[PDB]
Amino acid sequence: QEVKVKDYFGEQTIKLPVSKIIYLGSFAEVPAMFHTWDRVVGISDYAFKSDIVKATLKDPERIKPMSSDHAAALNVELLKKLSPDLVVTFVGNPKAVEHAKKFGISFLSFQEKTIAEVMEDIDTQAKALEVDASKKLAKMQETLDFIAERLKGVKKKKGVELFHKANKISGHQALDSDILEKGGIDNFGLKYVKFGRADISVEKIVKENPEIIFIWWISPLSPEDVLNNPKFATIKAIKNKQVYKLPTMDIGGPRAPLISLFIALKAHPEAFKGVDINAIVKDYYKVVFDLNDAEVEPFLWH
Repeated sequence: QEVKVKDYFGEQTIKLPVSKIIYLGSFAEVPAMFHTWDRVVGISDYAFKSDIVKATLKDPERIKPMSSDHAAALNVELLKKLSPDLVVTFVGNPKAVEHAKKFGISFLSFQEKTIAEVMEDIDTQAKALEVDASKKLAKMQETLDFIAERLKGVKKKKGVELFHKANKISGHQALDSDILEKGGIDNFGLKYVKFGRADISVEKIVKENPEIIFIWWISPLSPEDVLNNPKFATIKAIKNKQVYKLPTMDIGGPRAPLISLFIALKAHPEAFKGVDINAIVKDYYKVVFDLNDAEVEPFLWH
């Protein structure tokens, strides 16, 4: 049997069943939501840092850690050696992926820029995996709807997220920026960066003077590194200690709505005054990941 789906390169026909998959660059947590770890033969090595990967992947010993680079990521030789039926990749280097696609291995190629697009792409992967995602996608949307409801009529806070270094930020056409926006942040990166993530001058960061600063979960930076940077001494976020490292959750996947919830809770705690955050978090993990009561506990916040 086959399925025909659309991706970054247009129409793809995927042969079924898909028994061996490699995930490169994104969607690390998808096998956890679908209980398809048995079918995974390789994953970007950053994925092993994800706490839901750590908790749900029972036999990591047989899975090959792949390069996490953008891209040229441990190329055609390794891919053939693993003999996958399908490679799911984030497109960081279009030419590299287009080359790899020449060797008979099927690719599903995505370049998600919004949480909406992440859900569309999870839906596409579910077609390839022959699993039903409607119930799990519904919980993701319900969570997004809850956040938006609590932030209605709340003024956005001026902020930014830092990535590989303290002056690298996100702008338009960047999933990180959509996540920030859903969390009630007025991301000043939008003013300087028309696509993806990029460097801007420290002087401009100081001038924009953010009230809150978030740090990418893969960043080498800790909050202390930012708080104690002498060049940021005048910034409001530093003076008020509003510098937060985002949790160990892959942005391009089923936990994107929780990252926005985390941001909203940090930036706008007064908007969640009476709310039982952990009951929502608990049900999220139970529906999306099918974790039992004992397994969910380490995932609750605080």
